[PDB]
Amino acid sequence: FQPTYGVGYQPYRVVVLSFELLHAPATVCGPKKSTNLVKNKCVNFNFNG
Amino acid sequence: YFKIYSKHTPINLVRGLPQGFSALEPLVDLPIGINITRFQTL
Ligand SMILES: *[C@@H]1O[C@H](CO)[C@@H](O)[C@H](O)[C@H]1NC(C)=O
Repeated sequence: FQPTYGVGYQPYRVVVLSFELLHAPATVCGPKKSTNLVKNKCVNFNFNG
Repeated sequence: YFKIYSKHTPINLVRGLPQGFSALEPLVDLPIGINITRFQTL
């Protein structure tokens, strides 16, 4: 690998992410987004699922 | 899921288990997901 190479010969770092589901409890979960709490109103709450 | 429940009690009894009631609070829940059939005290 030399810096003066062509774009088809320049080094490329590749990261491959493999996602599998197994019978074990799934623990790599995506981030959960939380809103500004509103009190004293009839709202739909989803505390901790 | 490995559930560990714990309770700490101040006692002054010499030899045996005191007679009484104390509910064990949950200490930790670990998602270890492994088979356990035998255990050892250290
Ligand atoms: C756990 O281990 C015991 C003894 O090795 C075995 O009989 C049992 O089938 C195992 N269970 C699982 C879910 O692997």
